[PDB]
Amino acid sequence: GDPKRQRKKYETPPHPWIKERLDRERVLMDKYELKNKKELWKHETQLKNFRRRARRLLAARGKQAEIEREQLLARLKRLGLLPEDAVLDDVLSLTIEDILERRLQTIVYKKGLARTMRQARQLIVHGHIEVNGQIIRSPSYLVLKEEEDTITYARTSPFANPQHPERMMIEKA
Amino acid sequence: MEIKITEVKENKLIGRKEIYFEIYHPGEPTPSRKDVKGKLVAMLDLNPETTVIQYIRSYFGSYKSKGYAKYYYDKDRMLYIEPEYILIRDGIIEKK
Amino acid sequence: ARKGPKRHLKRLAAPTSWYIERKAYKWAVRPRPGPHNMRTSIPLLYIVRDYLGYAKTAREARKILNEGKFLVDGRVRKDYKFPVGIMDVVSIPETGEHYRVLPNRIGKLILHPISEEEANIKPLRIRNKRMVKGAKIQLNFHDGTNHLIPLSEKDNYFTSYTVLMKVPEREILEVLPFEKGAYVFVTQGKNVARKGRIVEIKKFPMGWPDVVTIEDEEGELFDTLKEYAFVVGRDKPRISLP
RNA sequence: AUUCCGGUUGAUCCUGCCGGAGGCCACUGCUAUGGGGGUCCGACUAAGCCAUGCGAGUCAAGGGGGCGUCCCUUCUGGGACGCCACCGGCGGACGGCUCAGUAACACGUCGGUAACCUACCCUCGGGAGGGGGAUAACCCCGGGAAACUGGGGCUAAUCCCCCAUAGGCCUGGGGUACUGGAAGGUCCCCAGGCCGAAAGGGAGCCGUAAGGCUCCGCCCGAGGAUGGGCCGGCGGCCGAUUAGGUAGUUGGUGGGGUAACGGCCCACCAAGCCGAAGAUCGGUACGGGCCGUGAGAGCGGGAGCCCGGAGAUGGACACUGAGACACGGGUCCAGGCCCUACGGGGCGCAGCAGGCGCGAAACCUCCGCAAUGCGGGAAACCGCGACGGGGGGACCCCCAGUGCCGUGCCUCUGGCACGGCUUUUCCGGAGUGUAAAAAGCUCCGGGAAUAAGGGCUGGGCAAGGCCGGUGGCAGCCGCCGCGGUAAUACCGGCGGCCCGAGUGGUGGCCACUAUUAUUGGGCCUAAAGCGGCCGUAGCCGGGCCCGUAAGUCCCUGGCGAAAUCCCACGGCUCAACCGUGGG
Ligand SMILES: [Mg+2]
Ligand SMILES: [Mg+2]
Ligand SMILES: [Mg+2]
Ligand SMILES: [Mg+2]
Ligand SMILES: [Mg+2]
Ligand SMILES: [Mg+2]
Ligand SMILES: [Mg+2]
Ligand SMILES: [Mg+2]
Ligand SMILES: [Mg+2]
Ligand SMILES: [Mg+2]
Ligand SMILES: [Mg+2]
Ligand SMILES: [Mg+2]
Ligand SMILES: [Mg+2]
Ligand SMILES: [Mg+2]
Ligand SMILES: [Mg+2]
Ligand SMILES: [Mg+2]
Ligand SMILES: [Mg+2]
Ligand SMILES: [Mg+2]
Ligand SMILES: [Mg+2]
Ligand SMILES: [Mg+2]
Ligand SMILES: [Mg+2]
Ligand SMILES: [Mg+2]
Ligand SMILES: [Mg+2]
Ligand SMILES: [Mg+2]
Ligand SMILES: [Mg+2]
Ligand SMILES: [Mg+2]
Ligand SMILES: [Mg+2]
Ligand SMILES: [Mg+2]
Ligand SMILES: [Mg+2]
Ligand SMILES: [Mg+2]
Ligand SMILES: [Mg+2]
Ligand SMILES: [Mg+2]
Repeated sequence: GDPKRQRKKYETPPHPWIKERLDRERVLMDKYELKNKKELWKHETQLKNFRRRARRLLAARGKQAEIEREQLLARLKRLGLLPEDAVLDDVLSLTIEDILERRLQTIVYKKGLARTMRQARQLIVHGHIEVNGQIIRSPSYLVLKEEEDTITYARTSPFANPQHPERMMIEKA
Repeated sequence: MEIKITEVKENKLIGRKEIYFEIYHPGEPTPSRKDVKGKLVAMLDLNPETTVIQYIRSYFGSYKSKGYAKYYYDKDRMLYIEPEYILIRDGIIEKK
Repeated sequence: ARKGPKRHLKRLAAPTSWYIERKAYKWAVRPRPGPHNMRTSIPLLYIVRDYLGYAKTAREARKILNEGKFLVDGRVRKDYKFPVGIMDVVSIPETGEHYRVLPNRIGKLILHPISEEEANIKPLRIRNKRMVKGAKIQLNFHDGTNHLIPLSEKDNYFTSYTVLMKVPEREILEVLPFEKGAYVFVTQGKNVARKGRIVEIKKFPMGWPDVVTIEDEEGELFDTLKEYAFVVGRDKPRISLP
């Protein structure tokens, strides 16, 4: 036979030029300041996979199905996508916007460390943001709920000084 | 730099002690082998002639480094057990 | 093997009972012929280097072995290819520790700490039994070793009994029969590492192996092959088991 | 996403095929800043031919010698020390490479050997007595163009050969101790034969010596282990414009041969054996784990990693050995090729690099035994193009860049002007990293500086009814269709759309396709019911009662290697990747 080949983590659209899909995706790309379509498609795929696991677990029974059922719920609430008292049916009401709100870029903008989404992306890439004492330079990293509030400027960054000129302009917003 | 000792283990079969440690140093370069050895021998009361540093490793976005060192009770046992390259790289002996 | 014996072993094809990282390197140690079989033992180098951690590289593990620091069943072993198997005792006298080699609930080999006193005895299941020249009896054990008994004793030993032996002197001190009410420890199969008492024994025609029903502590009955059931006591264990 | 859209008419509804839209693989146009991870790169044509270097050694604690530095005395020597080759031992049957042959017990899977071999390793029970012999090295003399190779002298062993004992094998007669489901097996006692062991060797101390005390060793027997041989049931391609095939063929009796059962091979006696449920013959092809695609049912493939098989230019055949009819060992024939002083003598990279040829189609004549392992050694160690490390390459996958902020002006998407900020990436340094280097990672100085393309623009199908050329010419066109001097469709400018370090062209498989239909299609008029009927095998078969338990359903033992797939947790900054558990 054939040895393993590493496969793409995202899926492409079945037709490249459908007007309604193009409009919807353009709105999302503008709002969250993503770099290209594949990035967006990556997140879409993540969502699909979650739903596909819930659809299979609803129609299953036995002992391993229960363990998998509780593991899916536990992982979803660890990422912060569901509240602590959610049930399996709630998996089927998740939207693409729920996942994008968990990007480190979005969360850095939401907390008020930057003035714009674009500035948040540059702050992440240049190495000015620390997450639980560690510097991470990937704007697409999905932030867990347990570490969301320990997100600050890096202690060696120029921005870790309340008198820095660019930080004062960020604070004025 | 600030050094923290994580584990000290006794290996009687080889005749040495094995020491794992961390170094905290925000805003500074990776510490040199000589400085680490001096600080370690002061911190543990070791004969520096039989103290070998296995490695010092830094990580991607961290302010600390992890390190591993070994201390022999006898010089001849050290020369018999350790490879030549590590003793040269640590300045214990001279490369021919 | 086109023309001769194989002398190499790839990591990916290593036995499933070893604790070994299968993708870290290309090659594994091909064990030397010896006491146990391939499915129930492991080379001594992985005990010194990988399990205990007394050495970092193969070269300094070999120097430790050549100086005579490790004992297996009371005897000095220097070969890094030597197979160490089920029910053996691994002894380190310079550190004063002793272990018994036993399978896991998943079928993997592990080291169980024991007392210094219990380290003197090894249980041996009787695998086969035969007549030998001079009209004496030879007993062939599960670890491949052998013992001789006089013809007058022929009714005190049968296949599947266990003999507790003092090592390294190799002196018999107790015979444990295979019968109902005996205490057994499972060594292979789906129910590996479970233990209990014997309830019933069943046989079949044309050479199909015989099966045993066993009651555990919590009161559940399960079956296994008779040759997978290793007698360890009368109604209580005579060795320490997890 | 369990999906449709364009094309037969002046207009309509059908059948039906072609085209568009998706994924993956191989070649290829134009164009390219950074890093990380991986099982990627002369497989398709030529299992074609190969210059040069390398890909298998190791032991001085088995044995006599050569030579050197030193110590005691030395006329002479004895010691110790360190290199050299030779005799001797073990390995060289593994590992590495390729897929030509093969439709077969080759492979997968469950069983069998009471019909068998096994050096190295483990346990237990025993043994090591007496004799003999040559020869390499070394010295004399040489031959031959060379590859090679001759005579004489002398010498040792864990080298070789004998004698004894132990032991082994065959057959005949008794006894019943063992294992097993079952004894042509094991064990005991008589009897006739044949074959027939061993190195008390080596090293170090206590020894005044005598002799111990360790370590490494030698031979036989019983069992195991390891590596194999042989056998059976079951499972997996295409063709009837191949219908009959086989004659050691099928079985029996008596032998031989083999490690071993067997028409495996002989002598003799019979007529068997396979076949329309597809023999035989022909075609194509290494088998599996797996891989591509699809909602699934399915359809297609099986180079790369693991396990099994086969081969070393083609066809035959032997020696040594535990193991071979042996890729870097031997013989013959055939076919190429190299060196010859012409008498002769040699060589096949389907090992790693490298060259030529073939083609649409594939890299450096580099560094290391530090890691993982293998062989040798009592050990420290030594060797290894296995393996590890880098060099070249739009191989696959994961994560980033080609600036950011404020205030003004414009055609307000975005471009320009001011003011400020940052340094992923870039340039120069220190440390860490590494066998040594390089990358990577932590810090310091400089500075928005060093970084965007490809295709498309009439419909399908997102995007112009603008301008300049050409004028059924040139050209475009997957399909439908454009172009005949006022072209939204050709060429070019300016605009616009899609994707983006990529984006287009060509060929293949799946999907599209319910155009292969078990799930699930059709046959009055569109492709399609034999002109009609009788009947053999096969398939399909009426109601009730009793039995069985093959099919069928439920529970539980032994199996279906690892890698690959799904889930949670943990380690590399997260991920890709890797580990621990569940499936
Ligand atoms: Mg294959
Ligand atoms: Mg049997
Ligand atoms: Mg018509
Ligand atoms: Mg079509
Ligand atoms: Mg070729
Ligand atoms: Mg050879
Ligand atoms: Mg070979
Ligand atoms: Mg054929
Ligand atoms: Mg078979
Ligand atoms: Mg067949
Ligand atoms: Mg004799
Ligand atoms: Mg016969
Ligand atoms: Mg072929
Ligand atoms: Mg095939
Ligand atoms: Mg290949
Ligand atoms: Mg060739
Ligand atoms: Mg190529
Ligand atoms: Mg090449
Ligand atoms: Mg050895
Ligand atoms: Mg349109
Ligand atoms: Mg075209
Ligand atoms: Mg015009
Ligand atoms: Mg144009
Ligand atoms: Mg139809
Ligand atoms: Mg009709
Ligand atoms: Mg009829
Ligand atoms: Mg009926
Ligand atoms: Mg049944
Ligand atoms: Mg598996
Ligand atoms: Mg981490
Ligand atoms: Mg993770
Ligand atoms: Mg893994």
